[PDB]
Amino acid sequence: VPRGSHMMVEAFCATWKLTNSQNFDEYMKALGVGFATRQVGNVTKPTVIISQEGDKVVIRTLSTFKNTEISFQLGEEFDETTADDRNCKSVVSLDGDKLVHIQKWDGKETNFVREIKDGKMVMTLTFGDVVAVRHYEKA
Ligand SMILES: CCCCCCCCCCCCCCCC(=O)O
Repeated sequence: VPRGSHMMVEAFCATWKLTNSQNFDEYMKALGVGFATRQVGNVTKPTVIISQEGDKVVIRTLSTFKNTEISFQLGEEFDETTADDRNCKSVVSLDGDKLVHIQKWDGKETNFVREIKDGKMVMTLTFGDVVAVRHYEKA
């Protein structure tokens, strides 16, 4: 909403390759992801391209499994079909220097907080009391 926001989004705008993942299996289980999708998801190393296109922010994920693309305005709810095939109502906002993505579906909620730390993009994924953390490096 406030000014400076697209300047802060620009810090995330790059091509990001997964370089580490911690507790993603447990997060997927808590989320309700099916066994086959967990088997693939625990091994695949996605590339995430974040860009600005107009006043739209775009997050494109490429992998050897699922490719996804979402396009949104900060703070504006949108429909999202996730890589694990959930049909959600989502909102992406800024919280200071953090890009926060909240997904709502079936009376449930999960969120992904992205931040730049030591030049890497670090994603914290939370569902209830279960948290996973994924690191990405610029390509
Ligand atoms: C893109 C392939 C991953 C498939 C795993 C599906 C499990 C869904 C859990 C939420 C997805 C968000 C993070 C996974 C992709 C990423 O590294 O950005």
